[PDB]
Amino acid sequence: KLRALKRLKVVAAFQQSGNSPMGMVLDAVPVIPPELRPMVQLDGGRFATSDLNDLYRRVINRNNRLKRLIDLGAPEIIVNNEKRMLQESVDALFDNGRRGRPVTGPGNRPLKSLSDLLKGKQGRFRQNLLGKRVDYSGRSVIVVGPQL
Amino acid sequence: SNNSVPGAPNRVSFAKLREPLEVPGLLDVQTDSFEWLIGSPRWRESAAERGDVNPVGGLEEVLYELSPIEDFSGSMSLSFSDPRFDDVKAPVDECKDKDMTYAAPLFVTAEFINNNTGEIKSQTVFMGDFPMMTEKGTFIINGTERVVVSQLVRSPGVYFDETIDKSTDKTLHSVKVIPSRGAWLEFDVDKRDTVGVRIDRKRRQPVTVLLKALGWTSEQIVERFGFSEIMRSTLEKDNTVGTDEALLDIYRKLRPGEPPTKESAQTLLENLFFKEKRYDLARVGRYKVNKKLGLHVGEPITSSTLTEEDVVATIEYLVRLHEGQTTMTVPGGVEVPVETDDIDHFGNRRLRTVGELIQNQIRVGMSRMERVVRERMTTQDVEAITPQTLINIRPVVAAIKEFFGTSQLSQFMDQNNPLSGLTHKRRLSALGPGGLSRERAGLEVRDVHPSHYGRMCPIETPEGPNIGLIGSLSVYARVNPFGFIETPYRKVVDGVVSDEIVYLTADEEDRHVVAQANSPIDADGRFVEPRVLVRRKAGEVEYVPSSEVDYMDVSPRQMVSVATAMIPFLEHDDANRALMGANMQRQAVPLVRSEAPLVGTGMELRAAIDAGDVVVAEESGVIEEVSADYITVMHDNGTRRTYRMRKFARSNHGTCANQCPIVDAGDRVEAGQVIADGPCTDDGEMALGKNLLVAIMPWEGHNYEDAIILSNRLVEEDVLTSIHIEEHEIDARDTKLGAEEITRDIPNISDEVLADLDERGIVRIGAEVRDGDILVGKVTPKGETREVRDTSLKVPHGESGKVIGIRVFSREDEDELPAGVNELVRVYVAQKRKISDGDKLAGRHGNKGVIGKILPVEDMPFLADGTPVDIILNTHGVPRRMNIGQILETHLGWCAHSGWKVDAAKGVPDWAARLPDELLEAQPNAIVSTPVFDGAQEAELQGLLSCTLPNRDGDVLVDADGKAMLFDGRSGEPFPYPVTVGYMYIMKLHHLVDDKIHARSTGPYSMITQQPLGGKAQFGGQRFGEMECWAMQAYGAAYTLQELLTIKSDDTVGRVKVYEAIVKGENIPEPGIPESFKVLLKELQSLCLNVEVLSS
Amino acid sequence: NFFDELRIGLATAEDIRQWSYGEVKKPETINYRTLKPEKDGLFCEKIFGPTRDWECYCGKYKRVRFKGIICERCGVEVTRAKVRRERMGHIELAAPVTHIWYFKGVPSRLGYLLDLAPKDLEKIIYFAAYVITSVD
Amino acid sequence: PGSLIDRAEFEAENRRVVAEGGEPAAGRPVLMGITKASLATDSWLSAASF
Amino acid sequence: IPRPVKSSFREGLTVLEYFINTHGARKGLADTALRTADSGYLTRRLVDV
Amino acid sequence: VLEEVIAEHPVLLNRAPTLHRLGIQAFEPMLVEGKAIQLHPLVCEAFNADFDGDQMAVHLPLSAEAQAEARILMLSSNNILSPASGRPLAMPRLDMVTG
DNA sequence: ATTCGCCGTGTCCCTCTCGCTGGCCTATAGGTTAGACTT
RNA sequence: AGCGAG
DNA sequence: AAGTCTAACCTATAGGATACTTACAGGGACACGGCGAAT
Ligand SMILES: [Zn+2]
Repeated sequence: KLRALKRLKVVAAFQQSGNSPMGMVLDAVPVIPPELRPMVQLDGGRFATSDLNDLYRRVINRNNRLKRLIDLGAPEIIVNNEKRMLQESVDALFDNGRRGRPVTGPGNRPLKSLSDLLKGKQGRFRQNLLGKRVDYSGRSVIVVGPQL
Repeated sequence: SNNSVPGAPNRVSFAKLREPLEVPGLLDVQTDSFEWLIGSPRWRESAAERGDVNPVGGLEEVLYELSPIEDFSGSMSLSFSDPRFDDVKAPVDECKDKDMTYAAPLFVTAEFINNNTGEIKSQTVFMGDFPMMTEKGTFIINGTERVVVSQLVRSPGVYFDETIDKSTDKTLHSVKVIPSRGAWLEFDVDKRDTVGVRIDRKRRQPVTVLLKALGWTSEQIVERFGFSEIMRSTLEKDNTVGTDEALLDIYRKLRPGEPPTKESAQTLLENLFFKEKRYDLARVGRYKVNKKLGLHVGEPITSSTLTEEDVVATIEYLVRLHEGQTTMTVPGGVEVPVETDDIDHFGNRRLRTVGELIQNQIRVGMSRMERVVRERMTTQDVEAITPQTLINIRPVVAAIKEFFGTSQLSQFMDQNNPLSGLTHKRRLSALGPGGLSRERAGLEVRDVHPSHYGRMCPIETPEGPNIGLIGSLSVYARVNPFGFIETPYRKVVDGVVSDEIVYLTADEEDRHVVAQANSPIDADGRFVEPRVLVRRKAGEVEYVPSSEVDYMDVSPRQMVSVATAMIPFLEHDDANRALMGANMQRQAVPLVRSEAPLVGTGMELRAAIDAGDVVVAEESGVIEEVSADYITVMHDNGTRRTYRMRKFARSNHGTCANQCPIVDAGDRVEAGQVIADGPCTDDGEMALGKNLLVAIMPWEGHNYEDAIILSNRLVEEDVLTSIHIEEHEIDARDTKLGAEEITRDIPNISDEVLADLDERGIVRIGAEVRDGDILVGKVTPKGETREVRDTSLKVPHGESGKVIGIRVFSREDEDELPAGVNELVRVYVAQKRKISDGDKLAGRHGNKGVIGKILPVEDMPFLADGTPVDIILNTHGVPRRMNIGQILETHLGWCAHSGWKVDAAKGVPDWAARLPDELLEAQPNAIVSTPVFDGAQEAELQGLLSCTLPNRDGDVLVDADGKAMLFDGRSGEPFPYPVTVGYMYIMKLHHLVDDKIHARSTGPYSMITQQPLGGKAQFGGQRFGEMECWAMQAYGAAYTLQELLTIKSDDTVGRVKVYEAIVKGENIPEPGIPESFKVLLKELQSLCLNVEVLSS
Repeated sequence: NFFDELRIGLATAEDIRQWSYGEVKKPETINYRTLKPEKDGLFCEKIFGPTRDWECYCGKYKRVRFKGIICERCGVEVTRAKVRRERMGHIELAAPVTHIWYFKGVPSRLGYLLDLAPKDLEKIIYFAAYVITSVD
Repeated sequence: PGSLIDRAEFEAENRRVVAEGGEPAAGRPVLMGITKASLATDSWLSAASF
Repeated sequence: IPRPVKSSFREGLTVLEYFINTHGARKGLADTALRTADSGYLTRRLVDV
Repeated sequence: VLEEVIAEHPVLLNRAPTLHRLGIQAFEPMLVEGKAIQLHPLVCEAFNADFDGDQMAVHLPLSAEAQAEARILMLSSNNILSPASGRPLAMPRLDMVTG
């Protein structure tokens, strides 16, 4: 009964509403615009991008290689391997660490993925929406002002 | 006493007991360990004194362990030997100036040998520029100064821990074997009588499989154990038969997916545990397990890896512990008690010092070296290779370069004092690589385990999120070669306290029975009181018969670090206030006088001398030439030496590092004498602050809730004033559009602003500069849209002062610079920052407070003869803070300032009976000392106060109670009741307001989100976080919140429009939609979540 | 400001290509020397927008009067520099891929919808076992 | 059956279903925890940010 | 600790008694440090409910 | 001119952590010499502040609606009672009690 | 052997805020691009 | 990585 | 000065032939799965 109730919730979510489940499997993946994905030189003119560029680049690399491979015509083993690579890379892109291994850039640091910008404190919600730095402001140490 | 320092001031002491051992070389923990790493001859001599059997340094160790490298074939081999160090390439000062890393080239004899035919190839290979510890124990990396903080870790070994399960209320004992870079392995005894074999943390296994895997037959197991019910139960219920079957099961479990085979199984087991390639529990670990199990006699240790006998010893010990035997007598080994070790205890928590840390880094670098060379031998043909070809330094040096920079222990040297520098050394950092972290650090690992007594500072720890994780070494503490922290002890042998200072570890100290440091020794080594306070094995404190005692502490204050040991009257301060005071003694800024404290302890001298600031006579001699720049001394035999002085050198935290000579041309200097003062020293003693005349009354509320009132005298006379030196640097680079060049030819600008610049375009030395002024003119190739725009280094907002000095580096001078940098300029601007209201002051008792108001000298309380009080403290902070030690401090300080004379009309007063001679009389301003835990008793202090010599006339300002009659300087009538006045030592803390204040009206904005930046280094705002937003919602203030989150910070169109409205005076427009919300929307959309908006 | 609803929901591939102003093909970010975004790269101006206000790749358009016009040789729409912050890209996958959240998040919504199990789904999607689409 | 629904809409649904075929759903009060109460809200922004 | 301390801060604690008092001081500080975070989280949950 | 354009222009004083509603209070600013925000001692208990190095933040409300909110809703003198239980917070404490 | 009811174990999201300081080797066709004269 | 306020 | 007119440079593609074959905390909570009575 309990399993039926849970699965009924999941399916009736689609059934009652007009949202069909076909949108769960992705044929095209969106690309967050560039300024939310910076690429800026700094210090001695050394360019310093973000981590999403690496993840997007990995997805693109896997995709181009897969397209070529299908076009040339290869045994099912290699095309399956490339599809698996694309899958795990899209997973890392959308959510790094959620599956497989955390894709770690140089220094064995898990690269920030699009999901990471939501979870925890450092995410968007708790850091830049529910509290923001403000102009026309200042601070200093305080002292007792008894003549006030 | 004598002080044993050829130039120390005759600071009298209240000490009622003698110190059998003078304080060690407080920087011993660093210098001795690093010299062990290097293998210096002095370390060799010390080892010969203390273990001549096995004298071998750290580098020799890592080389021997690595060597001989062998390929899989084994037809050729490689080896290393004889690590030698050359002289340092550049002197310490030179490297600090020109950014060079003070280091020595390292050379090693590499030997490549062919085994198939027999050949040798000997070479002297260059293994990098090994950084070298300076004389003061600080490394110099890239000019900067850094300190490697000693780390604390859990010693590799065997740990039997017992836990009570609530499911059935039963005690189960589990062992845990910690190797150094090995594989984990646990034995558990669960609810049932099943002995676990969890290997690599995998789903539990029975015991019989492992024993059979090791070749132990069922008959062998049964006959070796004919008593233990649990294990016969396990044998019957193991439901597995055959060593081959056991290996099959082990391989299947440990190697899922692999087709099992018996030879592979045995080889894999041996490789995983017994072969010395992946299981290398270090010499410390082997020592620990041998002691815990008593397998071997105290023979030299070379079989670091584990052994079958060892694991069977652990199994039998564990099962017998479950049975509950008192002691275990292992087969063919020394018997030892059956006890459960505790992780926090210092008998099992080792001090991994600088030597071991750099050794580990070298070991990993050399391991990667070994990997790459073993790879190389396959590609290269034999007979066509030379040790030069085999060795590629890139791993090793990288490790070193990656360790000193960018590490959790190569901490940036913090020196705004000498004490801060000293105490940064001798610091035990429980957190770091291979250690615990803040998230996993519970309350259990942070407490003060009763074994800390003498091996750590129970009082001195940070207050932030590090309480107990970062302690300091005790004064007398010493480090065993194994990394344990020894403490000295005096051995009493049947009521005769002897003089053999024997160093004990935690375990040995627990074995014996140790008495307190202060006890009634009857001038002959015997005790008076029948029973004395005494420590037992687990830290318990009791009374024990006097004849039983066999160990006594060397002296009280053995259980306090350098910092805490300088707090006079520490025996009256609650531990929290003492903790805070010991913390802030590391924060006091160095003033321009630095008067010696009027009341202190014995540590004011040694600390200073060990800090290394004061120039010390290398050899005894006669002074010849004295000058502010340098001192030249005639040595006793012909030769001479010149000591060059660092004047106005910047400190790592912006304070000045002046050194001032204190000798004249004719003086004879003895070896080890103090020749020149440091930043905070005064004739050798540590002078962190000033003796100020303090009253303890609440004065008109200005000293309300910890606030401190100051006399304007301290500003007029310049009692408190620091010289904060800053460092501003700019570099001209080469770009595609052209080459940057600093010069006076700035773009359109008035002639009023080039006055300061000299012909080079940089500010003339000595020219005052203020906010908005130009330091180094610079014009940046403008290219396509003058051929150059404006990019001159302007001093940041709020800064000012004189230009101390200008340093220049030019490509034409063939000087080292980053690629593309035509020139580099460093400008020093120094400000003589005065004392200002809002700044923090504090004593040596954590009696902190800001300067609420600096009254004029006239309208302050004054004594009978018109002496204004230089400071006032609130009275409602002494009692509840439980730090009345400061009150006794200021009482003794008044007694020291005025001078006293005990009248021996009828013998000597009884209260002064214990008082030593030379304290019955003392001239005014006679500096004294009250050691930490034995010192000026209350009765002695009262008696001292009862007879103080009149200052000028027949008038004793302070009565016997320590309280005087203060005349209100604001109104004139006397305060109707007395006031507690005295001389208290207080210091200026490095929290000055000029570095704190900040405002913003429109500054830089981030680019991912258009919110304002954050930080004083930029303009930045102030984070209106979430709790503030809850406050605003609670008030109901909606428009204020809206504009605090929309137009002030985020609405990209809103900011310019509201600024325009304010400037032109129109109404403030309506806020829009936060940009950061748009960014959230775009991110969600880029996450394939169709998040749409509509209002209809 | 006229807000009433945030009706989040599953985004079908049709919507993904509906948002996209172009399609990034190659993983090329910025030129080695001239420091300019490539064509059909992850930053290509034609896809997202001009990196400089009132300019285009070949640069023949610089005035503001002909705003809202896309060049010929390089095909960059002449708009504000800030429009890059909003215009969004997309990439066409050669083979379909599963959204990580719905597949792996516990409980697996995909598995519950399709009556399948978590480890089983991990096996099929990551190419470890086959599944029958249908049979007559 | 067993899904948590706020009291007001529960009563409204009971009243509505009583009309046009009476099958009045009979529920029972439940004591939720604070965190679950925060999550089981009618707005997904607050729950998302919580 | 069943000793217990018998010396007043005015009279001046001996060495072992100070070492004993240190346990209480340190545990109080650590408890405060952690309880502040626990209180903050509870406050956030209450505000959100 | 500054001394004139500041009169009757409230500013919000805040002290992190803002544990309760009283953490933020609007005060009329008056010019002071030195470098430290002078704080009326009575409000200390509201802020939980003790002058031992505490730092506090000043925010400026701009819009006429915001300035009205500062003057009426959040002014210091309009908030003498704790929202918790009505116990006054801006009452003589510590030194004043002894006096 | 399946049903249903219990236990049992494994894998995962959360525990205050606000400041400050420092730190390989070519070969070739086609695309692309530098410089210069001019009316 | 270190530190200040609670 | 853009509009030609002239003269380079630079880079995606491609091409060369001993041999070499398996890397490198803790806590609460829920969901996926042991152990036992019943049909
Ligand atoms: Zn164009």
